[PDB]
Amino acid sequence: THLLETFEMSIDHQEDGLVVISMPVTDKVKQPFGYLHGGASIALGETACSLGSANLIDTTKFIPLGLEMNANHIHSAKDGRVTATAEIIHRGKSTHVWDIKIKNDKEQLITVMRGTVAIKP
Amino acid sequence: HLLETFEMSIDHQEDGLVVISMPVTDKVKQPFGYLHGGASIALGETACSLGSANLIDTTKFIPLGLEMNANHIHSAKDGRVTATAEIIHRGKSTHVWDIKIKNDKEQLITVMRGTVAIKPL
Amino acid sequence: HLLETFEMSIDHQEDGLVVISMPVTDKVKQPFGYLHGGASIALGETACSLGSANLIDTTKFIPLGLEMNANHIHSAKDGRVTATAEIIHRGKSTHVWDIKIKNDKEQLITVMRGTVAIKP
Amino acid sequence: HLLETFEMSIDHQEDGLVVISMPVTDKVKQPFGYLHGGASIALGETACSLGSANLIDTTKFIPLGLEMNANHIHSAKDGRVTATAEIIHRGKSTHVWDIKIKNDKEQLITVMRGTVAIKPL
Ligand SMILES: CC(C)(COP(=O)(O)OP(=O)(O)OC[C@H]1O[C@@H](n2cnc3c(N)ncnc32)[C@H](O)[C@@H]1OP(=O)(O)O)[C@@H](O)C(=O)NCCC(=O)NCCS
Ligand SMILES: CC(C)(COP(=O)(O)OP(=O)(O)OC[C@H]1O[C@@H](n2cnc3c(N)ncnc32)[C@H](O)[C@@H]1OP(=O)(O)O)[C@@H](O)C(=O)NCCC(=O)NCCS
Repeated sequence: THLLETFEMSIDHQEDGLVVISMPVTDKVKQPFGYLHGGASIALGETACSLGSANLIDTTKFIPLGLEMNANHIHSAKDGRVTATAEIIHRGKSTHVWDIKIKNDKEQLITVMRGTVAIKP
Repeated sequence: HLLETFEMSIDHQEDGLVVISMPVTDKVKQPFGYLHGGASIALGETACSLGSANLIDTTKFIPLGLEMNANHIHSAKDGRVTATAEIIHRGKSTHVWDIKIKNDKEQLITVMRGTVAIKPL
Repeated sequence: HLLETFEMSIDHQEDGLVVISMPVTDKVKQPFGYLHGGASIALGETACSLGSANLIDTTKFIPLGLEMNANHIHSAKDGRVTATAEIIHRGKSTHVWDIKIKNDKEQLITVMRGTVAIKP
Repeated sequence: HLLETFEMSIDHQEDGLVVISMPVTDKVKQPFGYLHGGASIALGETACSLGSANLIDTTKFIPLGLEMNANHIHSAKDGRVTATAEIIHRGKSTHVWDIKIKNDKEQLITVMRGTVAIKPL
């Protein structure tokens, strides 16, 4: 579990094609200046869509591998919690594509992301 | 401080080139688990943020990650990963960075491009 | 001018929203040939720049595509494709746009995110 | 046929490397107008797609652009632009390509990364 544990992530909701994961903005995940590290936000996103893809496939026959991730950083986070909402865009045979939005307490967009997950035999 | 959480070590910095490594330990692994893709990307974003900070007057400007993208190529299970960030474009208001992240065996783990905004303090 | 090359038609505009279409013809196809991924991406970037123009004083500023990314989801063989660009963020120096490109059969062809720099 | 529409010329090919140029004309400009960002990207996607095609049996497989990203660095108002695609990773089911697009003055216009899926015909 341990990066999920390291960042103290909590899965707030899962259903087919939708994953919501939150985490506290603490000093251990901040940049030095310091705001929430952009990379920590991206890691939260990649966690959410990887979990979503795993939930959509037969994990005894297939494995979901993060293939491509991209992200725009929009607003900063200094404290409280941030929440990633991952919604599936495309559930293909060999790839899943996910839209992920990461917000702070004040409902501001911190990071917007798209992730492509490879579905491998 | 994420730099400290992931035990990142700056191996080399010069104008337009930053090399930062970190050990693949449980704290940065996915549950299964290999090195978490998000941790790899965070290492990358740290490297180019540091590079950009090194190119500007940090008493007047702040380097903020604007856009990040990444392809995950191979997995890392142990040893170290090393991010090498080389500047592609040093603009007035934006920097663009190429980042390659390799494991011990010189395998490409993640390749990234990062866009860093240079904003007034 | 490429707008003309691809026969783009603005179907709807309002602040922070653009809907723009184009026909899928041979001139924008791959050899095999499907709708070229690059043509779809060009429709998207067009949507972005137009949208940003509608949001700024174009007598003082110019919207320049800064970063673009895209996932190609389905192929398009014929008919028309329609890009809906909705703004995510209206900043001083950048605008971020979400773009969805669908075909006639209401299939998702391409999804994009665009970052447009606002320059003097 | 887009290649013809854009008047593209294949200047050099070898395994894992493609160079394709095209003129900067009114057919591919923005209204303002410089070279359309979409046109540059289209050139890039053409180059890596050709690169992947040159590495496979195209009577059995087809190279399909899966994910494309690009940073636009400088504008082009005239002359020719040249895209150089070098392969980063040759996997069984995906290829990842680095693409640099330059003008006559040897300036970087667009930098791109392309992920190409290899699908059975
Ligand atoms: C998405 C894609 C990359 C493959 O990944 P995938 O999602 O796991 O493959 P899937 O089988 O699940 O996707 C099915 C759809 O993708 C497309 N597709 C799948 N295999 C294809 C092939 N061998 N040839 C052409 N198109 C194909 C079809 O549009 C298909 O729609 P359908 O399900 O109604 O038949 C690829 O199929 C695709 O859509 N490419 C977009 C077109 C494009 O970029 N053209 C320019 C080439 S540079
Ligand atoms: C969006 C951004 C790239 C600049 O583009 P911009 O749209 O032209 O700038 P804007 O002022 O119009 O954007 C406003 C928001 O961006 C953020 N921002 C803008 N300038 C900033 C600065 N100098 N320092 C910190 N955050 C800033 C703020 O959250 C701001 O929110 P607000 O309007 O409610 O005050 C950048 O400001 C940003 O938000 N980066 C995200 C944080 C990040 O990546 N941190 C990790 C650094 S490696």
